[PDB]
Amino acid sequence: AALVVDNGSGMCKAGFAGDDAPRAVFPSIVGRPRHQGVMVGMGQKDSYVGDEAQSKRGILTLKYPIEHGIVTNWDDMEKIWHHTFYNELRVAPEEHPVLLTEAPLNPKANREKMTQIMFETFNTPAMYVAIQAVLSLYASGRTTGIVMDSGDGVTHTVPIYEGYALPHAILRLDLAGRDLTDYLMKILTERGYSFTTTAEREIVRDIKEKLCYVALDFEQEMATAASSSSLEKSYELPDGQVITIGNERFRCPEALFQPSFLGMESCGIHETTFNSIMKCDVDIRKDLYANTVLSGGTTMYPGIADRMQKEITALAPSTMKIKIIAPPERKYSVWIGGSILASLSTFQQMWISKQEYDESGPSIVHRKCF
Amino acid sequence: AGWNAYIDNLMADGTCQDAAIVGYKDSPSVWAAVPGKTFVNITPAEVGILVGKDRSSFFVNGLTLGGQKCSVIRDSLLQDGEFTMDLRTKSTGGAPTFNITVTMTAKTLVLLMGKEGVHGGMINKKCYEMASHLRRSQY
Ligand SMILES: Nc1ncnc2c1ncn2[C@@H]1O[C@H](COP(=O)(O)OP(=O)(O)OP(=O)(O)O)[C@@H](O)[C@H]1O
Ligand SMILES: [Ca+2]
Ligand SMILES: [Ca+2]
Ligand SMILES: [Cl-]
Repeated sequence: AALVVDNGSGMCKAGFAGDDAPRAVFPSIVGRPRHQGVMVGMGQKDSYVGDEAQSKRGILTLKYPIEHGIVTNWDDMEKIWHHTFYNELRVAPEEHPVLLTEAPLNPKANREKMTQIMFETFNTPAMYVAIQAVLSLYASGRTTGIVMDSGDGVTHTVPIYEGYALPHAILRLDLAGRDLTDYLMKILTERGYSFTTTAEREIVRDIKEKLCYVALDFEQEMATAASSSSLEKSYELPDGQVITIGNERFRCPEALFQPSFLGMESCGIHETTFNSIMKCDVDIRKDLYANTVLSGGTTMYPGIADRMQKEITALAPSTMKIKIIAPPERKYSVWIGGSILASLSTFQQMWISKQEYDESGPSIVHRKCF
Repeated sequence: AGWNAYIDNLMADGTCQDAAIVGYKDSPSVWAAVPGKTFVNITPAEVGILVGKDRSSFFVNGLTLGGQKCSVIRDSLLQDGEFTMDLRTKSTGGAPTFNITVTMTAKTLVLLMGKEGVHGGMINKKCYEMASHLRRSQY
């Protein structure tokens, strides 16, 4: 009975393979005990994880062991996984095969360490590591195409051939949902309100998620916002202030396409996507164009699909045919795709065996998982 | 018989449909390969592209093995401790495609092509373990 464990920077999603949805989603945080003397305080333990670490925020030093998708502290991670198997799924990991996910371009040493911990520490009977984006592609039921994945810290463009990611043609953009949240913050402050603090960031994050959208034509929507209140929306604060958002609604995600809104010199997500395609094999450009799939929080903006559609059309050879696919469930793609893969009989044939480990050791990951 | 022992060995478990040892130095020639298949036809030109200093044009252009059109997935053929290139064939219209690993030894390329549905990581590990044996014996 296989386990699926998708490790985001912010939320760990764990479940059983074949299930429609993770049977556990919890923040990816480790708390250690904070100055307070052993017993009185409350935390006698030297380690605390996830939601109970959240609820106990005071008297704890809270850490995120994952950063931009890449593991940052192997001591913490180990406790996330420890807590995932034991407190969250209530399972004995020595009894289950597990699929792990990893960021595109996860460095060699990290892949190896992930492998060592699973086997020497949790005594996994078998494991596999899959590129998050690849799983999102199966969740959409394709095997060829390019995934544009955007979460809170980083955006990636990952073209995929028959389920094989193509690492030479993967591009990383240091521009995701946070930069958007921070930008919205900034332009709401400029307008008259005053979001600057940590508590207020969360309010704004929520406004972003609730009222922002990508505009089909940026100039045109500006002119429509300038001449009409037709686009303005009102919003109900944690106190009782009700506020008005206009321009801001679509000026904020617009930075995904024009990163100079943020003082960045990068190209935007449309052009970063085309640049990936152009780096692939002439013979599959056709199928990537017509299989461009979006995933991650920052792709939930209404109109992002149509706009990607439009911007790729202009950059691409003119009689090519473009198709953006934006799964209504594209927030949860990665764990779903995982559940699809790890539930097949087939999976037995991909994974790394515990004995294979005993034989070849951690570097087996570079041979088997790609 | 000789090098044929290696082929026969690669082929015994039923997971693969083609295999080959190819001498890449000096005058490149096939040392052993499955008869009537693909790798048996590999040209020295093809071999030069697999090992030539251009590690990047074959990304956009693709490459052929025995005139079979292939797509490169990962290239670490020239990298110490890795030694592999992973490819997948390209076919027309729903016709199956197959994963291939080429591993470099001191004198040879070991090529291996999985049957339909066989996973690239298994072909990778098989091909690479065979190459090691050869490399341990100065080949
Ligand atoms: N409906 C939505 N519209 C816009 N942005 C959203 C939406 N839902 C979530 N997000 C953004 O996605 C980000 C966090 O979600 P996600 O789980 O994809 O990232 P993570 O996995 O926590 O972190 P990372 O991707 O950096 O590893 C935040 O920026 C959040 O505001
Ligand atoms: Ca997360
Ligand atoms: Ca403030
Ligand atoms: Cl080897």
